[PDB]
Amino acid sequence: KVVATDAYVTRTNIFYHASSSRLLAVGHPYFSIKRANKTVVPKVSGYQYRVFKVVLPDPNKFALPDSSLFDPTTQRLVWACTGLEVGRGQPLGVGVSGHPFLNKYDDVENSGSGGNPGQDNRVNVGMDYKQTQLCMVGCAPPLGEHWGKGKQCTNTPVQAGDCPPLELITSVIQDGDMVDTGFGAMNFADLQTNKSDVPIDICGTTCKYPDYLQMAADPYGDRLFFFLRKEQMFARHFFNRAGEVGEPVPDTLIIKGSGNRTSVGSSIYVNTPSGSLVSSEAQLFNKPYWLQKAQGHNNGICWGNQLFVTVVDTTRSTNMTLCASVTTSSTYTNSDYKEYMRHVEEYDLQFIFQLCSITLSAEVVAYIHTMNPSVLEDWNFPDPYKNLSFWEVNLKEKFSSELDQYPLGRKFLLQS
Amino acid sequence: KVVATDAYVTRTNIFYHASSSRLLAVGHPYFSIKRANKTVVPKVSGYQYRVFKVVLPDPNKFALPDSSLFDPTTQRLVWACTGLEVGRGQPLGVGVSGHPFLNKYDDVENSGSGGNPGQDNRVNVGMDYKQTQLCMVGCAPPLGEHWGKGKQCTNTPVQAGDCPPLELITSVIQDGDMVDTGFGAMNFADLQTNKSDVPIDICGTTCKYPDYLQMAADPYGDRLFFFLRKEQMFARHFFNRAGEVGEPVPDTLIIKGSGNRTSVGSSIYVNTPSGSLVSSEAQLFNKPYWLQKAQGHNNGICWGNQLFVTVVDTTRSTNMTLCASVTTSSTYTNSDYKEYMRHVEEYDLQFIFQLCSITLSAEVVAYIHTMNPSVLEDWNFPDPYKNLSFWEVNLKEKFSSELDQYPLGRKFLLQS
Amino acid sequence: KVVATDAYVTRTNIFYHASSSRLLAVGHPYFSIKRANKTVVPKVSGYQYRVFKVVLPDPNKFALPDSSLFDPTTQRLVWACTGLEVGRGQPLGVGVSGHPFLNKYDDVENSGSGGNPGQDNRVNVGMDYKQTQLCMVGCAPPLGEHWGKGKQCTNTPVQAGDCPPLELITSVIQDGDMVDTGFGAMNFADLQTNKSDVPIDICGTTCKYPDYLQMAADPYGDRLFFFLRKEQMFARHFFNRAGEVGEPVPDTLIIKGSGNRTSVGSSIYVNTPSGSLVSSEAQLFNKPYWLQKAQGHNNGICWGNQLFVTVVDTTRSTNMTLCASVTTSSTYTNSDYKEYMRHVEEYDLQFIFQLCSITLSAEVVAYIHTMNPSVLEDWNFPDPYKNLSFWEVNLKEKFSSELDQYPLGRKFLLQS
Amino acid sequence: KVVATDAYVTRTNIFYHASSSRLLAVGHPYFSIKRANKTVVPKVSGYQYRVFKVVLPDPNKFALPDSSLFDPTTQRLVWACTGLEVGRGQPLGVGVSGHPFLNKYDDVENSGSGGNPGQDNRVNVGMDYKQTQLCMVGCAPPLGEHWGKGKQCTNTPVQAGDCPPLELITSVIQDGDMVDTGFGAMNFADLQTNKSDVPIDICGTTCKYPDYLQMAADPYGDRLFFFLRKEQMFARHFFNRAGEVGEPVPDTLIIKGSGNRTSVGSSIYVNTPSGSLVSSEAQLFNKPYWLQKAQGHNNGICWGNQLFVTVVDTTRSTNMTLCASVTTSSTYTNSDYKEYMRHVEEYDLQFIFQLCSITLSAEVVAYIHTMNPSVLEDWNFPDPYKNLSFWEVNLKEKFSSELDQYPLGRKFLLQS
Repeated sequence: KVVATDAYVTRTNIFYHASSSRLLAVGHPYFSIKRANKTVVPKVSGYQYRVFKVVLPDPNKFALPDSSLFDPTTQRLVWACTGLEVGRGQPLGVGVSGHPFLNKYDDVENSGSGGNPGQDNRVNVGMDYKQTQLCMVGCAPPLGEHWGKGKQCTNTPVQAGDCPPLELITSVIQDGDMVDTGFGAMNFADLQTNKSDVPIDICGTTCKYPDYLQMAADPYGDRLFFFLRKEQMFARHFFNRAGEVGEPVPDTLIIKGSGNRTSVGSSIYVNTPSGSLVSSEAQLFNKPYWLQKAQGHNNGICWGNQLFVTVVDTTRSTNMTLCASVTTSSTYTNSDYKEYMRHVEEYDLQFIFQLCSITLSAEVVAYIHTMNPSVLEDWNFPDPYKNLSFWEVNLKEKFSSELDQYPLGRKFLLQS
Repeated sequence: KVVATDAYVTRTNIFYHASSSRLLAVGHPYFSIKRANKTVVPKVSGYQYRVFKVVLPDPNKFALPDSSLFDPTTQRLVWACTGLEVGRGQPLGVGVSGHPFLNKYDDVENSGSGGNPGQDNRVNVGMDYKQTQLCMVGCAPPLGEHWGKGKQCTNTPVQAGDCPPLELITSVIQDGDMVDTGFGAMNFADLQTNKSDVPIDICGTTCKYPDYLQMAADPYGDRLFFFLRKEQMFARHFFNRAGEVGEPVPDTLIIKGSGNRTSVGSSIYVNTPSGSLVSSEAQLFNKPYWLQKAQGHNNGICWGNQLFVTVVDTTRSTNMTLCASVTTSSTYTNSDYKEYMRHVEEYDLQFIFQLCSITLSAEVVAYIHTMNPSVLEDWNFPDPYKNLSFWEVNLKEKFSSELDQYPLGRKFLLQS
Repeated sequence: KVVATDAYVTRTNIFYHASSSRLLAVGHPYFSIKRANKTVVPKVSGYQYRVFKVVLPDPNKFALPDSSLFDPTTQRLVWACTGLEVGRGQPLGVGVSGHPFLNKYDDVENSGSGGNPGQDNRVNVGMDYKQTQLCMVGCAPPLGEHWGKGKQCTNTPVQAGDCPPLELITSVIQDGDMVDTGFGAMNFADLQTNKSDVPIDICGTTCKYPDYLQMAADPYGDRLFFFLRKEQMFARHFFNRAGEVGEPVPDTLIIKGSGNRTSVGSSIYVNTPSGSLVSSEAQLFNKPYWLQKAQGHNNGICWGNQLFVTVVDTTRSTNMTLCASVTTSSTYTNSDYKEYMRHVEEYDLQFIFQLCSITLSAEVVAYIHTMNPSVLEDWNFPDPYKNLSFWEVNLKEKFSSELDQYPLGRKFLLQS
Repeated sequence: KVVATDAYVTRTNIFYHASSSRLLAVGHPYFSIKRANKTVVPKVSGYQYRVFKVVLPDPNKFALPDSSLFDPTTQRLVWACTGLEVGRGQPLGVGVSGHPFLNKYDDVENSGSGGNPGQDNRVNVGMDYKQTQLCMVGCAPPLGEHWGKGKQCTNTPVQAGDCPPLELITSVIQDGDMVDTGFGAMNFADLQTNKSDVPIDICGTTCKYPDYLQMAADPYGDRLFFFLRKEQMFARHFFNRAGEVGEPVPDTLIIKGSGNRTSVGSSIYVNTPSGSLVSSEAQLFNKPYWLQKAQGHNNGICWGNQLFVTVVDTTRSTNMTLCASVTTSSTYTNSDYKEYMRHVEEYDLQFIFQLCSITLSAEVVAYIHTMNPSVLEDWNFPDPYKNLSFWEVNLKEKFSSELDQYPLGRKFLLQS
């Protein structure tokens, strides 16, 4: 019932290059800065999803060299993505996140400690996150999965303070969403009510992980033209949580003691992640990718003259430390200086598209009415994505037919 | 509009070898030594850019074997780089930098510590930097990028002690500039006013990172004939900064405590880098590289009879410790000895050039008037780089036509 | 002017095998043991150069099967090295060196420490060195480079206790010389007068590193038939030196404090090395090497009927601990036992040579008078190396024409 | 003089499969358990040599399908090994050894410690050994080398407590002998008289390392049909020995201090080994090996109808902990439980042999009289190995001609 685009989308020899030029994002790696109402400094972190909404010029209204390529009736034009290079322009490095009141009790990796459960045992702890690189391309935004406070309730009926029901929520990955760290893809705002179990840059948001299985199993495959990924982490340190154990260890699994002791220690264990080594050999970016064959049926056809490119790059997450002097005392005094956190991201999106025509027979128009019907409406033969948030990359007025005048174009001529 | 050099630069069969012989740089790995006015011992560190300005003899005035190769009118000569080997002659190793008053408060990697914010909490801390290898070649100096105190100001209007505006500054990489370490490419002299947030060898200078995106996107491509790079690092330790937090954690993200505590700990986290293992298998140097095809349109043509070779090598950054005796007491007394820091760099630049002629038609002269016009002025058909500082490598009177008498020449005959 | 040996040295079909049998070196890994005048136990350490002087029988005086191969007049014979296998016969492992009075002040990697500068702050510290594997072959001994107290002086004129002038000294690598460790290639006896900055096994000697650049740039190339190398290390720990800072941190680089503090901490940082993992996959030895093509012009011709084979192997540096009982008290008492340090090295040098003849014309005799003139004098057509120290390997009376009777010979028949 | 078996041993087309089935060894990883006279629980450790003496049925008395293959006179039969797979059937893991009274004084890796030399400074310390995998095959038992108390004496003449003379002892590796661990191949029972310098599982025995050089240099090569090996380790921790320094540091190498200090610290350094990561990709076993070509002259001929298979596998050295309850008090009391150490090893030896005949001419009988003469005596044309200890693997009555009924046989049909 669902057929590949190669059956009804004819390819041409017309290729175009389009570069987004340098794209810079400068902000705070932990939280947005609002004074007094709206944001003044945005939240820019290396562990954020960069979902670029690349807008392409309509080929049916494009200033083509000759209009004899197609007939205005029965035929329509659409762009097809054949080349891509996501350039990164920052030094490799690892950034750290932390929490001045992290719910850490005792370092459980080695031993300790006797009995000091009290009012507040939160400690100021910092850490580095898991290393994650990924990039996807499609004509529809990607799908992410995360565990959130589920609809109440499986079984019945009573509160309170009990464990919340878990539900795997599939959603659209927006630009600015947090990637997984070292604690899973979950909604920490709802599942961790103490605002102190994970570092401050994720304790009030949600970590989303790409739903590769769902996006690959969809019929048309408009969300995954291709994808590349590299995740790596190891267990840095171990510790236990402070507070009451909601579900204690059964009696059969622990022989109670002990004169002293007698109180079962906190058995809620969590480990800090670590991204380990970052290297140039492990880089996914700064090198071109040619969409020879797509995994889905959509073989790189940018329906609606748009292209969604998702990028996650934690290998350039270095957080710069700024220090401004309020005064200069005769001696060194900490009260004279203010410390600031700043992070930067540099991108250069380069694309190479192939012009394609579609002969609209009665069967083709029927097949295109199903699937996305707006494809026919925009062809003359409201956008539901205005509620989401993407990094708009306007590539209209950026298309060029002189391929050899650009780096990606030169690489295209000498390859494929 | 921009065409490759292969269209208007004809190749010959005449090849020449030129070696810089042994080049030695001995100095202090942390700072220059000035007594009393000018420097007596230079600052020589493995984490510095080595930008060699190789001066080539003018082939139009060269004592060629036969002048019948070209006509003095309508034709001019120019050198083309075809072979290169950057030889390093020191043992592999890692050097350390430090600061006797580094702005480190508490080791935040594990836990701690209660409440000791005071006048001066700076500690004597040392560390090793991120491992970075790179080498570039072009007929124009390379471009580096770094973050500096930006032009004031985006938004308005008031001081003081606030976070300084950030601006991505692209500049020319001079010989002696610092490569990125584990804290980004920034101007620490302006962005960190306490002179104590990073080790002493970078706290008063600027770390520059190559702007690969801009140099690759340049029309003529005079700055990137080719490049090789290898960067790697991991997070060694974590800590927080002392002093006032310029931007506090939002009220929404932390549940305030605590009887005691009540003061939110320092939430300015930065991690020390570490270059990890250095090995012979990871070396980029001591092996020849042949410029088969250039990424830009300039296919290795050394316009102006000069060649800029940039080199970064942190794999031989070992800092030697010297100890001189002032006296020899009966027992061992530290007051009898002076300790010194010394670092050395050994280079051997080997090149192999190809002679080329250019038929100067009306179109060729026109195309060469645009781009660099001095190419025509020097051909008889002020230097803006005298304000910068490069390692001058005079290869005039060093060209030889006997290729088999040199190592790189021997490798050239049996290869390519 | 300099031509390869392939032009004037004709090859034959006569091949010979020669094995040094088992070579054992047993001694002390730190220092030689002299009682009361001369050494009783030699210094045998895995970080020493093993420079074997292999003496070959004169082919002009050899009992060849038939003398009709060459004419006694106008022609002479010489051996050419075509096969080599350096067999190591000890378990892989890492040995440690140390110093009971090492000039280590504070562990500067993490933090600390306040203010304890005093008479003697030396600590008993041990460490493992950088892993280094290398092997070379030539008809002349190899050249090593190291930094020593240079000739005084560049600039003028006064003492005392100042930093000594540094000079890169090239010398001949003798059997027993120390390889670089983690503190560089320098003459610790002259540049470090306190006898306490590096462990005891290098603090009174000199660490030499091979000058690959000079030996490769040699015209005839008699010192490098070939070479193989593998170096690796990382930064284990960081610390600073005790004693007065000979070159203080410049004022412009530190903001003076602090009520307390006020005294700038020791800013002379040096890091302990570590050879990391040793594995069988990283071994260079126990496998044959065939000299197919030489980098220099000397294509494996053993002039003077001798061959210098240099070997460095730190992957078998395990130091055995011996414990001898002086008495046996009723209980355990440390005074009853003496602990000793012992290190061993097992080698098996295997060679396969090819007989070659040289037709001595007037031009050939002239070319051989220049270069090494003793080649003609010994042919009948004082040794300057008796002042140096090499491991004499007499392979006369060890040549055999039955190749299949030996391991390297069997590997030779089935290969090359 | 020595010729390969291919010259006088004719091959046939008859192949047989033989499997040892599952072989299990369960015991104590540290020491044998003797109550009261003889052993009740054997010493089973992952760091032991597994030397299997595989006994083959006599082909001259074997029930072959047809006796027309050979003539009973002038011809004899012998088995030849062509396929082998040593299957391991335990989970991968690392086991630890230790000593409740290990001769460890101060942790010398970092710093410390002042002055606490006393009666007994032994500490309870545990560690993991170096990872070692190896397997060998031959018709004669393998040769191991180790350093032992040498014959007295080189030079003369006196005791006591002095360093014992070292001698490289070559011996036969028996089943149960200890492999090298991290402290070399030596006889700890004789060279370390305090019974406290190494963990308990090697402090009273001898660690043997294979003498690859000698076994490869044997004329006939009956001991090394082939071998495979993988060794890896790194330096975990550093420390010094307690007790008297038998050979002190010379005065010339240390500047004596210091008011305090004055006593030179213990300069006998030794490092704990560590096998690092064990992985499935590094496994040598559970995969077949086909003896295509032998390194020696013996091309897999099992003289005497026997086959020696040596195996070392430390990747499955996990030591299981057993806990038996003597009583069950109301609370938890350590006096109620006994802790035990247990280690297991699972093997499955699979072989595939090729039947071979030998034409006994006058020269063949002479050549076989030399070498092993018992080969002719057993052919009718006491065992010196009964004093040693091997794992007897009786493969008589286990030969099968149906190759496809077994895993190794199936792999043989589809390979070689």
